[PDB]
Amino acid sequence: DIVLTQSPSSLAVSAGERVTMSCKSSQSLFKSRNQKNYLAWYQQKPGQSPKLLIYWASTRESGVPDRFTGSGSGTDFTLTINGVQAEDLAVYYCKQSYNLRTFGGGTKLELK
Amino acid sequence: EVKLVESGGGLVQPGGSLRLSCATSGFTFTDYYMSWVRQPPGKALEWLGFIRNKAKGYTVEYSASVKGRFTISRDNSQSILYLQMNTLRAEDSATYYCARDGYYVDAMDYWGQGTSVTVSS
Ligand SMILES: O=C(O)[C@@]1(O)C[C@@H](O)[C@@H](O)[C@@H]([C@H](O)CO)O1
Ligand SMILES: [Mg+2]
Ligand SMILES: [Mg+2]
Repeated sequence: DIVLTQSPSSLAVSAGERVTMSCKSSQSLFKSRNQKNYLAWYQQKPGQSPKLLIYWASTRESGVPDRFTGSGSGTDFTLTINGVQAEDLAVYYCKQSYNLRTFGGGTKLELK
Repeated sequence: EVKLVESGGGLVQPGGSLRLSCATSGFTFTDYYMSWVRQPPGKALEWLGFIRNKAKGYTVEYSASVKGRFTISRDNSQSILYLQMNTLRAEDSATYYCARDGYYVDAMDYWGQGTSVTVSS
């Protein structure tokens, strides 16, 4: 039962501010073979379908803005939004794909 | 253009069953896995399972919370995906998303807009 714990539950910044959010895992999503971490971040605007943001912990999914930085390895990961855009209002899910798939609880981003 | 299209969802009586459709286009269906992700109103996303690609022989996996209840299979001739829900509870009342998946990125790269399933008498 690999469990990812996201903090905060939510947070409210202004447009342009600097936001970071954390993801603690039950188990090291570090695969030794390929030497990658099996974590991914998704974006879900309110009332919309999710949308891949970052995979293997740090790789930005094509089309994704420089703003979004994935970081970490093993059982500790984060997501930074350098200079938030209004576009960014959503819930952010981390999801382990080390063994099957397991969604985190999500961080709800507010914009002032 | 990649397209995923969920359908078949409505209102279901408790204890019952409904079948979901996932129709796709804009990529070579059989090379990828396909997952089913759901979301109850105001709650988090929960992965339900996936069906592997050709390479893997299109085998099946599920999460522990629906194993034995739910059933994943694929129409490779039509590039269509399916989910069989059974013994339904209100805890299955949700929006159901099909998502492109696999070991290339080990993440779900393309999603549909979803389908709502509401369990109630
Ligand atoms: O179950 C799979 O076929 C799969 O390859 C999916 C990958 O994303 C990853 O979960 C992998 C596991 O890491 C096992 O190696 O399993
Ligand atoms: Mg790609
Ligand atoms: Mg702008």
